[PDB]
Amino acid sequence: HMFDFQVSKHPHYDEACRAFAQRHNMAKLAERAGMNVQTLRNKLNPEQPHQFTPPELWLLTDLTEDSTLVDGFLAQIHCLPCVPVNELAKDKLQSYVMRAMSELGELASGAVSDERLTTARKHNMIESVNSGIRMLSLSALALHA
Amino acid sequence: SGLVPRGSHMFDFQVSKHPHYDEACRAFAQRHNMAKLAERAGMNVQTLRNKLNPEQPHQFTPPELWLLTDLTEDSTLVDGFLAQIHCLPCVPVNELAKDKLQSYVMRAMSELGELASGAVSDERLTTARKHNMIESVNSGIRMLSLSALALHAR
Amino acid sequence: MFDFQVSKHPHYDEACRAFAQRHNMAKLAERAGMNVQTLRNKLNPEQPHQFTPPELWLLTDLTEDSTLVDGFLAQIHCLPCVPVNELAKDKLQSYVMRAMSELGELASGAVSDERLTTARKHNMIESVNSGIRMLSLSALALHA
Amino acid sequence: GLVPRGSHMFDFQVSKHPHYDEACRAFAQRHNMAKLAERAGMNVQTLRNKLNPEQPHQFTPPELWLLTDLTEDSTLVDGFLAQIHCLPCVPVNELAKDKLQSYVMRAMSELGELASGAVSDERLTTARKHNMIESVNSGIRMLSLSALALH
Repeated sequence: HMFDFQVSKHPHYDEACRAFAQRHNMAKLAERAGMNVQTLRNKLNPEQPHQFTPPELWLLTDLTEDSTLVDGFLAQIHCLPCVPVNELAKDKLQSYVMRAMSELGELASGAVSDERLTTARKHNMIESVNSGIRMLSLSALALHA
Repeated sequence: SGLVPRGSHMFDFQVSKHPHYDEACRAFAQRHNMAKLAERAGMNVQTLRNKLNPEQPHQFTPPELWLLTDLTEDSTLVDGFLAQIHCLPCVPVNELAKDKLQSYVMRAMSELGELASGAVSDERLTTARKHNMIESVNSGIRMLSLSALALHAR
Repeated sequence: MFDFQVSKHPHYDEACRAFAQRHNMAKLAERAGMNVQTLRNKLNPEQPHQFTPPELWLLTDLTEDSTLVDGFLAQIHCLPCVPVNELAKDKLQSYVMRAMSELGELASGAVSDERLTTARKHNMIESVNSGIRMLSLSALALHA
Repeated sequence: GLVPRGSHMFDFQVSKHPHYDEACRAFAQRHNMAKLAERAGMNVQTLRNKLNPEQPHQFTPPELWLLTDLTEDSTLVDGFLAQIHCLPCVPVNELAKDKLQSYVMRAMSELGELASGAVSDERLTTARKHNMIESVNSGIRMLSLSALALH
């Protein structure tokens, strides 16, 4: 229901900015992003007070397909790296909710065992988690119809 | 436009045409008392509201996003940030209970049940109602992701 | 959700008439600690006398006859009652987890009208029965 | 204590737990007894005495149907049935074949509510316990309707 979100004291986002800066050409990237080259360097420089805006983070992650800035952003608050999702919702919201209940029922079914949890059963339960996550994401996209 | 085939799933982290982060900002401003939050965040309250308003140029820095999430225990802004680039909501693991798979599964049912509640409701969808079902979706994704990590002990 | 409505068919009146004819009024009245004429008037729809809930429970338990309760339920468009006598030996969360599995299999069916069939109905009914049992046991576990 | 357990053989045994009395207390606390008494056409103090276990007054069958009709709340009927070890009531006057998916999703909501209390670290007060029993009875109601929706 609730979580205790904490801010890590390890420079996850700062170290990610340095790696991103060293991975791509700052000159081309700043032009593609509509930014001045020095401003992009300052926003990636932890020793400079300049910071990215959210749309600047989206654009540079979009233009590069590199989640380094987002992964370090998420690791700064003890969160796992980001997961890309890009599929459309072609069915009604109600159908996605019901299929999510079926996948969750199989996860609960495997969680009460009733048989030895082999490698195949653990993999099938991971697939149910993968499908349940997929049905939940599409449920959210059905709300944007 | 309309004649180039669907070309956005071939690329990762594409900026969505939907204003996910802007909708998340407005829902966040509605839920929390801005005066009390700005006092804890050490910022002016009007500047906080401007950072939550798309029509104003003020925007959050990453340190402020981490701070607001920490202070409110609300991942709405982060989850909207991630939805803006076609990503799943965030999954915190600082409280990961490796031997509590059953707890994560039951908390997933609580979120799925609240999602199901909104789906069968005959009420006109309100932005608050839409975002509460979004939150239930993101909460369910969180419990399911944590369930997978907790599966290692079972 | 539900729009409970009182039926205009006297389902409870006919249940009382069938109950009074089935059992011996003299023995049943003294077994329930009630006057025979009072019991007859409580079963006679033409008489204003009515049963209290304690009197309905007692007569149902004494006779093992759900006729009065089923007619009581049919008066508000409810199905006949279902007795359960199983004990709860397991913890609350174990029942809820097993309830998710049955509801998931029930939710596995439906969704798409296309599969349909009758074999799927039987397994969906089976999941419904197991789910009801898990929910009923959960209520008994709540009385710790 | 040496006679074997035989309560599972006899149906409709009257429970020693005050199921119906607890339901009367929860019903009286949820609705205002002055407005409902006017809708029911009965005296307010007479209505409160029938919902009060420490008072000899009790409801008649027509009064129980009437209140269930006016309130759309099956609390009194479900407590009535639980007193003789019976499942809660299932209304069928709105049963429809095309309502199957709605029945299943409502059951998910009730099971989700029960799942919340089952993982809660806070102590279960009788008000919190009553909300879970309520969700149990509603869930059983939704599951039964799902079975009847298949005919």
